[PDB]
Amino acid sequence: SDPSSINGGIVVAMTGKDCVAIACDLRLGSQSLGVSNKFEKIFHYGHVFLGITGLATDVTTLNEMFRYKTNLYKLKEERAIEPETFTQLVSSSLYERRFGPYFVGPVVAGINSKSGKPFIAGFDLIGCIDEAKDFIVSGTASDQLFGMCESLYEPNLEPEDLFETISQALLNAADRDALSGWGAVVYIIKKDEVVKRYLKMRQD
Amino acid sequence: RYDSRTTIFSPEGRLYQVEYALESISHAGTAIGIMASDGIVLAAERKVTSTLLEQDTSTEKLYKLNDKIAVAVAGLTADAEILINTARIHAQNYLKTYNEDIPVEILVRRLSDIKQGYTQHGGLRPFGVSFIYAGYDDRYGYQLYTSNPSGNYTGWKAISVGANTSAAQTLLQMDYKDDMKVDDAIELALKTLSKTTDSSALTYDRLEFATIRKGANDGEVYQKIFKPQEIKDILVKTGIT
Amino acid sequence: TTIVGVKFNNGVVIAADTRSTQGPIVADKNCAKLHRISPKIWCAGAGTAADTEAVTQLIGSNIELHSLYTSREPRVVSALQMLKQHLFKYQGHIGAYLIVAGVDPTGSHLFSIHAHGSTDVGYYLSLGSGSLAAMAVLESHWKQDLTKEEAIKLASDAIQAGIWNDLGSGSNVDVCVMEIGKDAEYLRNYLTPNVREEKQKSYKFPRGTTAVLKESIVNICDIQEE
Amino acid sequence: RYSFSLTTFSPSGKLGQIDYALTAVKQGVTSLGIKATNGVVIATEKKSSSPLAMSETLSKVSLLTPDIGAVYSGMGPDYRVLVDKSRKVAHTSYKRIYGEYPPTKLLVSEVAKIMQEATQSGGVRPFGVSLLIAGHDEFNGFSLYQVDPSGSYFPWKATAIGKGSVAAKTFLEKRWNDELELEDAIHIALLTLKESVEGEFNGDTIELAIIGDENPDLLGYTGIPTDKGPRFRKLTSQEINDRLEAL
Amino acid sequence: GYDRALSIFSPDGHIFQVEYALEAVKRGTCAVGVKGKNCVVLGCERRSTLKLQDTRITPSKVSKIDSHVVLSFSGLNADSRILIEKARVEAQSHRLTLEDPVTVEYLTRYVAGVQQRYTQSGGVRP
Amino acid sequence: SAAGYDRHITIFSPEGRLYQVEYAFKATNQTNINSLAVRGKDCTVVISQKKVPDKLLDPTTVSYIFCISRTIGMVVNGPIPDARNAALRAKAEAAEFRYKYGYDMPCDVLAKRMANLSQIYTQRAYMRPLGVILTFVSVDEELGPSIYKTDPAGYYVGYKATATGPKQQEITTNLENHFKKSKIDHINEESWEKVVEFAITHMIDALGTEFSKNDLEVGVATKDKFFTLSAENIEERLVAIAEQ
Amino acid sequence: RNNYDGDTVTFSPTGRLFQVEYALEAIKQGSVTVGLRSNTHAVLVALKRNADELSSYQKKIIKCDEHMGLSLAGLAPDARVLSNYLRQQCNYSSLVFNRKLAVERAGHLLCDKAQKNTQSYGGRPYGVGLLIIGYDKSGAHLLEFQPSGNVTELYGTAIGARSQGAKTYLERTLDTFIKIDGNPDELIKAGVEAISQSLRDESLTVDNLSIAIVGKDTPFTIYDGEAVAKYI
Amino acid sequence: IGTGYDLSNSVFSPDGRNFQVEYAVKAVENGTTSIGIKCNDGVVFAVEKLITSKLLVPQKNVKIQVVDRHIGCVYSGLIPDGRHLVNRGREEAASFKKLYKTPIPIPAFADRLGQYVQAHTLYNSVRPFGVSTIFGGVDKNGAHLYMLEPSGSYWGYKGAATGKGRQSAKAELEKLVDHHPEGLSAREAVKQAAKIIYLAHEDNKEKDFELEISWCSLSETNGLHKFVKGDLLQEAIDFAQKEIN
Amino acid sequence: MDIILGIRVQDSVILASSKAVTRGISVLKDSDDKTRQLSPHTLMSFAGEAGDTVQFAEYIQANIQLYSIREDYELSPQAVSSFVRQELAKSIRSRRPYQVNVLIGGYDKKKNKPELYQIDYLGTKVELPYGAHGYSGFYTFSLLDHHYRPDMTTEEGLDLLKLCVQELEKRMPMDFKGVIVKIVDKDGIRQVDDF
Repeated sequence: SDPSSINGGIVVAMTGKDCVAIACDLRLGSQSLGVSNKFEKIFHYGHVFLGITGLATDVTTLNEMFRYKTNLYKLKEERAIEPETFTQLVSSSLYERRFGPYFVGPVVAGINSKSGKPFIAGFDLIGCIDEAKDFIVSGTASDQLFGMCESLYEPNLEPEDLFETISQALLNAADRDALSGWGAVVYIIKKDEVVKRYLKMRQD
Repeated sequence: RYDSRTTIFSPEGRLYQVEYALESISHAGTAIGIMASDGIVLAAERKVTSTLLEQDTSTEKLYKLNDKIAVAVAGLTADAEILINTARIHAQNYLKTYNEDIPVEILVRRLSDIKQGYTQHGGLRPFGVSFIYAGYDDRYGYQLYTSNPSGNYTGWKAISVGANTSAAQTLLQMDYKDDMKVDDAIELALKTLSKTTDSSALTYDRLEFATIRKGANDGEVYQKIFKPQEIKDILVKTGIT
Repeated sequence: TTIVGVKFNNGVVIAADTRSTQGPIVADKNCAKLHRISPKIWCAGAGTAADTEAVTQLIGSNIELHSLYTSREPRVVSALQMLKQHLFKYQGHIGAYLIVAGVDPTGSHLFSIHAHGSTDVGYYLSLGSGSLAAMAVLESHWKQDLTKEEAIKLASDAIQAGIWNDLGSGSNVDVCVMEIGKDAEYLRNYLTPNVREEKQKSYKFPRGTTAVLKESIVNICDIQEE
Repeated sequence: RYSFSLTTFSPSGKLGQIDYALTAVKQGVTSLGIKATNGVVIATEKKSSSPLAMSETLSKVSLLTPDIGAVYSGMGPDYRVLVDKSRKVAHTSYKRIYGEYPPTKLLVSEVAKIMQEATQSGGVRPFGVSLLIAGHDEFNGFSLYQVDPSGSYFPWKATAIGKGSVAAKTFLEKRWNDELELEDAIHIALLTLKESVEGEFNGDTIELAIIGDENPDLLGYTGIPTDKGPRFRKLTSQEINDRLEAL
Repeated sequence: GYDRALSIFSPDGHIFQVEYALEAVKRGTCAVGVKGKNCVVLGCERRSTLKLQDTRITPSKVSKIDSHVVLSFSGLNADSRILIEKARVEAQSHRLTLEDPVTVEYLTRYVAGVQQRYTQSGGVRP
Repeated sequence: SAAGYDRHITIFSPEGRLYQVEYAFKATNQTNINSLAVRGKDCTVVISQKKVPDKLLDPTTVSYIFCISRTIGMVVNGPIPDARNAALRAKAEAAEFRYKYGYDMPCDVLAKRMANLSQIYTQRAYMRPLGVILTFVSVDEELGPSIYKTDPAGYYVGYKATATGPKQQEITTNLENHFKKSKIDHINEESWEKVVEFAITHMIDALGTEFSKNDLEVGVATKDKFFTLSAENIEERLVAIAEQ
Repeated sequence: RNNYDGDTVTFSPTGRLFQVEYALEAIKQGSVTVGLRSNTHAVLVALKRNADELSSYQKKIIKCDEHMGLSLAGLAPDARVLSNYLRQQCNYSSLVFNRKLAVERAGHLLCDKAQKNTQSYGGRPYGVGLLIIGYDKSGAHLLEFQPSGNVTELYGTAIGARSQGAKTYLERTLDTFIKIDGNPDELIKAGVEAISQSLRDESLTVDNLSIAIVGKDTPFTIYDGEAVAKYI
Repeated sequence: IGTGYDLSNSVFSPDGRNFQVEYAVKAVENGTTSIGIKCNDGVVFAVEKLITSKLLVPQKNVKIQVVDRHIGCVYSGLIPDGRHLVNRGREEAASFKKLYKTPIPIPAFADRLGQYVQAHTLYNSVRPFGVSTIFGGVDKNGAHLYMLEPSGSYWGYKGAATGKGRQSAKAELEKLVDHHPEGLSAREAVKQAAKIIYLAHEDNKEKDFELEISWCSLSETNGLHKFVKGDLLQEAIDFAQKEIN
Repeated sequence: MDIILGIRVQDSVILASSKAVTRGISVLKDSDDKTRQLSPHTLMSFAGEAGDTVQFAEYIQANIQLYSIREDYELSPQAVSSFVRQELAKSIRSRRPYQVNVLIGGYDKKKNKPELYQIDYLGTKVELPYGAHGYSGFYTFSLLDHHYRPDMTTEEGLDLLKLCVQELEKRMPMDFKGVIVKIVDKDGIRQVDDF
């Protein structure tokens, strides 16, 4: 189909009271052949965390690319980039190729340093800020994740409970998709601790 | 005469334009890099002060290049601006491509070539800025270099650029000890800036300072620009104030 | 989506739904579709969403810029031509469909502009997927002479109507009322026809219902040599 | 031969063009800025040079962004091109990379960078002016800065430039205090600038603007709490008068 | 004049900028080359000024162009850098094109070609 | 003095300003014409001497007032070569403006674009600066009566009334005297015709010369129209003065 | 003064440029040629000069096209350029317009070619004088091209060193060679006389004479060596 | 005048002149007399084409050149520089013809020429033009005659002159206005054009000249430009010969 | 068509490539080489489209060796595989579509361990200790991992590659006409004759 649908991978982020959660699968697929089960998809540049779903080649190159812009940012300003400001950077990079765009769907997660508000945003092929403070999903199982997350979600969650909510959301949805699953990983960003917790789970 | 173009040589078989640019660096203040096996101290002087000069909220003779290489600045700041920006861009261009931080040696080399090109080609001015580079890359540990205005580089274990070079150098090599310590190097720097600079008190707000240390974790380097009030505490310890 | 644009004697009202839909999955329930060009020229985005959101920002940089260069307020006509010539070059490969609405010292103005560059000037215009849906309330209750009070009512009944029949738009109705000589009042989440139905159960889980392979600490902050 | 291109240097260093460029600055009128702990006041004067010439068509105080204003001291015409460019780059280089109006330090550098290119070329004169750029952002606070003809910039607590530079500089040193409010700064600003011309002072001949608190009034729109009004504010002719009555 | 540019042939058929380039060489370090029958020794004077100079991280005056061709140089070190980089890039290119390693003759004729080109123009000195 | 720097515009003298650019202020009194423009109250008038040096010339070609666009006039003081060239850009720029920004182009903005262009010419040594002083006239879309003088440096400032030429000082003192004693910046005659008569009176007084009708060229910007008057249209105003 | 002769973008106070007059002088420094014509034939007769007597001359006639061709006088580097362009215009006319290009219009494009380098900095006015002969629809023509670009339709002219003596031979006999028609040999006889008066310290050889002829039914042909020994 | 300011056509003297631009008018003086006579229903161009010796081919050398087919130009000054300007004039006309589907108006033609000349006094690597062009014709706005100076400056003229004999020319031209306030209809202006070149030649009484008269006449060529040739020309010669003696 | 196989042991990378080149419906020559060495401790086995294999492999060979000479010290496997991904990433958005998939199996000297990467024709590098591409990976991703243990010796892993050859011969309908095996360790790269 779409090159984005072929390679696969899911990214889902969530909000709570002074916390955000962002999780991914570890699957790399090239068509039905599973390549890798242990390649992550979420990266981070500073304390702002980025996911990228879609075609693999653009997922690694766009990891490299946004790293590249944020490290210039950091040096210039003499401070780490904020999520709020990183959400615009993300749209700008995507819009720069309209008619040969990168096949990806970025998800931004963080919590601001200037206000401490929790922050999340969604993107698309050619990109725009798609604002919520509920949850953002992307990927091949994005349609499963969109309903599945909404039932489970409640607002004003504690960081430890927010983990329970995301974990459940991702695992069952992932399981019932062919091009996702295959191991997972979740980052819970409190404020100044990030705990990184890898989901033990059934293989697909 | 043979200042008239940059692309012409003198009958002596020097180039007056480059020599002249070298004299540009002696109308700006001293910068001292000392390498020690336990760290590099980077030291710089602010050549302009006043009592209304804001200088306590700013760094401007200390610029971080990436996460593991930083420079000290001596010369024209306008000259400095364009090359620092370019260097930052290339060093991190290497990061993207190769997925490793740039080796110290290659990035100086890149930047010294660009300097030679401005003399070699067109009707552009050569740049009268001497940068002391301090980095860490695994292939030679701590690495110190400094660059001439001509467009060439040499390694050092300690070096001084800026004004009153000849005197300053004299003072350093008299008091160097081959193993050294990171703390003893800082102390050596201050001793030297004190004497070359005519600001006898030699206060915190007249000093910029950065130390590069691997003490933060292992295999991981932390570059720490000293902030003004900290610069004031270490002058008490060395006794200057 | 759905846009309705309606003149009144002292101004203009532009309104739009808040539901962001990408395919037949609701992408965001609450997210504006009112984009601001200039402080008194506002617009609503439809069609392809990415193209609308981007192009008001790039075009808007110029409109703001001309305000600063000319030392004059920004005309709405300035915004229209810049769009019309912009979209024209790329021939609808930026698919961007805007109702531009605003006020000026020249009067109150309403335009629509289309992907290929075409202009519509009426006293009510509508655009979007629920263009057809919103139309019928607009035709049967637009009148010549409307006060502020009525016009707010004319837009809100039309966006609400287009919510019900058009399955593409839902959620809240956002209003921006633009009055001559005065600040433009953004009345977002005016009318609520989507009070989130509460759930029978709490789908909250015990603590250690998930099964976790290992733990780890990643740093998000600077290291220290101290 | 040492002084008579941008490309040439001297056996005493530097370029002739930077020394002369500095001279251009001092031919201008006196313009000054005083930084306070909650604001920055920016002031300049206008010399009409005829009663026929209007005072408002001269704009020596210009918003770069609606958080960062500037004045200049030097040649009038050069100012006008550089402000048009400053806006133009303000939007390009850091409002499609940052998507909101630049932090003070960044734009200072971008404006500085144009000056640097105008020194860099051989056959292109450097600017006739040095600016003061005063602005606000959250991260580095209120701030005030000088962009000199070279392509080089300096942050300042207070400074002045132009013709009245030697009298003004010595006043600014004596009279600055550790802590001060904006309101008090307006009065210190006014008193300093009056040194430069006597008996031709008044709030129509004095242009005065600030980067102080936001004004949600002049934001242009309402009902959106996350965004703020402009930090920049131009004081009117009646408002200058009120403040002048109080001295 | 008549030494003010390379585009002045001069009233003696000498290009002064070529002449002054030659005078430039003298300022650099001494270098000597001697062939055997199963070797070449390429030897150079190594400059000293201070014992705070590294030799650890710092270029030698000898640079490997490929793996069987080598280069030593004399003159301004700053100038030479660019010379050496080009000489190297071409030597690797040679195997891109033919799939052979470089010949010794090919290389020297090329490095003189690069300067000759520079000499020919008037905008750039060699 | 002379060295770098009355031979180049990219070479600053030790005064701080470029000498050659200043020579352009001495190159605008080579055609020996004087303009006086004043503002009405819903109109702007501009009047410049018409110099006929020989009878072999057509006398109606001999103008310096121009139609730039619908609502913009311009009078140029200084040499003809630079006049046409300045005027061409200005016409062209006025046209360019609608299509970018919509509506008609006001005076202020025309004057700003010409001022930046003038600065550009001084920035690069690739051209000389312009030898003409431009005084643009309009009646504005909402800001009404305007006179804008843009000098070849690029300095531009608006006016209550303005004068230009080798006898500039003399019409300038006559104006101060008039507006200061009445206390009004404007001229409070609410028809456009009687402002044009006042302009004719003032020029007569300052120069000390009475003028005939082949000796004045008269342009009038009215609100949302611009027209240049022909000699027999000038004649109604001249007989107005001559018998009050 | 003559401090003004170093740029071709600078005029004199006497209303000249110095470089263009100097380019005029450059013609004289070279070889000598005489052109003359009749209504049904056109002829150039040109002196070949050699560096030394082991040296074997310099070809002074360049065949343009089969209805036009030209001779040179002055500097050769200059001539090769001007000729090339002219040939290019004759081949362009023949391909696209199926025409033999008029001598008058062709000469006029050359005048326009000269001004292209005169105006612009760099390049120079060319330092060669060209005499172009041809036969078109309007019969035989002889044009005198100059460095300046002044183009002059003439019955006879001569350029190069000591060429004033050919114009004196041609001036006396002006009406006589116009009346010759149908006899190419006799126009050559007149030309041979002409170029005799131009010489000083020399005598005509079978390899000094190079005689170039175009007319009604005869295409352009350049006689050399053993084809100029009927008219030696 | 002084030293400096001369060398490059972009440098100003103190006086507010530029010596190079001045130097360009001086150059036209040495050139060969040109006149224009405007008329109520035509324009007449005449020029003095000097013949250096009796070797020249008569009537086969012209400085009168055409633009489109309704505009006359004749230049004085340097011949080939003059050609270049007329070349460009053809380019101006041709471009207008494509777009608007009509022959250039004369004020349109004057504007574009006047800019091209001005550009070549604007830069440092250009040279100032060395030619004047008396030019004009008849259009849909009646007859117009212009004279373009080497500076980039032009004005309209009822009767115009430039070249060596221009003092004799202007003097006569002025006379023409006094005797004829009606300005002379086109026929009699051919014959009259002749007499002016014959007078102008009493300052050019060195070598012979060839009288070439062309016209463009509303009444007598149908607004198109054509040369005056044959018996019309002869009549104009005979009148001029008579009245000079 | 064409196989490339990889398995990494505890001190070596064993890369293998098919001997056959089939252009047309005829096997173009039965025994060939089809691996080129980027660096003296980094090996690039390649397979893909016609003659794009060769040009790309020669392109990368020049450029990695260039850096090695300048620094005076060879690149690591992390850097080398990465370079190659950059190149592919340009090439798929370029008018010239390269369609070359490669395996980079090198010895990291500074780390002292083998590293085996799978780099796709699209431009995606992931470190994997059993990878392949084409329809090689369609049979042998399962087979390796079954008999593979974290620890191995070089003798085991070669014999396990022989096991994988056998599977391939039965159920893949393409002939390979044998396979070549070069072993990449710390002691360089050497040819070892195997079927």
